Amino acid sequence: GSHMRTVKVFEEAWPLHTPSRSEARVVVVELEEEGIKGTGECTPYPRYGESDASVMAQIMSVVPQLEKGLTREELQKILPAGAARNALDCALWDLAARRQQQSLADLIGITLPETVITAQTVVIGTPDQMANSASTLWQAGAKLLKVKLDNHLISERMVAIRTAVPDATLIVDANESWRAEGLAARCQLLADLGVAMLEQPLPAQDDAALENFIHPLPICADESCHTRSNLKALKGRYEMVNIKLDKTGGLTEALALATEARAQGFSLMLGCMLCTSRAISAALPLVPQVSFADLDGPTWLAVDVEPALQFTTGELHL
Repeated sequence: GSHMRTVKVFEEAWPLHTPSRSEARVVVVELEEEGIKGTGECTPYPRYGESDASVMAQIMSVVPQLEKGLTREELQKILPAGAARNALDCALWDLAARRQQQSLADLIGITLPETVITAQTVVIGTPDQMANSASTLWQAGAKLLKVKLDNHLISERMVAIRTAVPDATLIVDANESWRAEGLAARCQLLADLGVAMLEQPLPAQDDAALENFIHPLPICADESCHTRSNLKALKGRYEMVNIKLDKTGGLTEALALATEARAQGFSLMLGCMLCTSRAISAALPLVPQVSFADLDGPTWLAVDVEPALQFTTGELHL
């Protein structure tokens, strides 16, 4: 009635710098409230049963309701949390801000700093290789390093890295590759090296062992954390939750998750999937609430949208 809109849904596979496999697949949704366009992007999460086809179908399914004026509050009850709702929720926020000639940040009413520290990835390799990489990235300006680890050479790798960048803030993404057996001693080693945080060491569907020992360092939930709904399960297993719009299904849930998570004593982290600047921009409003920001997804793409956000080693310039 009072708000009629047009919806455009299209799929985009952006090439990556180096071998998603060779491309970041995203789904874009453009809304039009007469003259004003609202754009929302999302990245179907394979690990949660989504594909571009799967997510596009969910969006179409609600196109009719989007044209009669579906608000953000109404959208939360129609679609479940996931990439589809994320594109729509973000598209609606973009539209609601442009229709007031304001930046997403001002609409919400939060202040964005001029520079944001983003985690630089130190990929798996021999202790020596990981140490050299950490040193070079530290020299280039990265204050926060995200060390990727599997189940091998955990001690030497972390030792060689810390010795190389004694002043660097380090966080470890074990990415569900670690096991219950010996998990405590390992966390203890990360603590001996001043590791600020350990991320999702165990599989989301088998992380009970995290309640069997006093955590020597904060341990963050990633795959185990989607929406406020998991907060109960997480209590007693994790100190921090990694918030991602594709998992919360939009900025609206992300915001409520931040508030709700804090209230329960959880520390926050802001993550992202492989995406274009459009997705990072949509997440920025959360930056002032998180301990760590891992938003360099766009830098993994050969090219980005135009205009794009400015990224330098370890930094996001706003």
